[PDB]
Amino acid sequence: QALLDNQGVSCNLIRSFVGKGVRLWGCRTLLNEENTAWRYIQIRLLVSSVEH
Amino acid sequence: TMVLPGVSYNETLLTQASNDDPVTMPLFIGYTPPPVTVMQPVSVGSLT
Repeated sequence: QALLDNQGVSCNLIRSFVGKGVRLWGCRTLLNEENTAWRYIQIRLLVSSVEH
Repeated sequence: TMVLPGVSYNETLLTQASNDDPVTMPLFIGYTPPPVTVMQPVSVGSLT
């Protein structure tokens, strides 16, 4: 129940599900922040390949 | 720091149903014909 304090930076949780497998449960970058489009890790990486 | 989809269940309601109008109800306020209270109104199904 620690790390549930969202005062330090975010994580990526990994969860084992019941009727399906161990499902990945986190994609939100350590910009622990609500407005910059630099959480949601795929957004960080989608641009970078276009930059590439 | 993480979070689940939060499926967020709720529901709504119904029921205006209130209808009574017990103004048309009479009250017989006599003495006891000779173990009721001395004070309470008592409903009557029938004379039977």
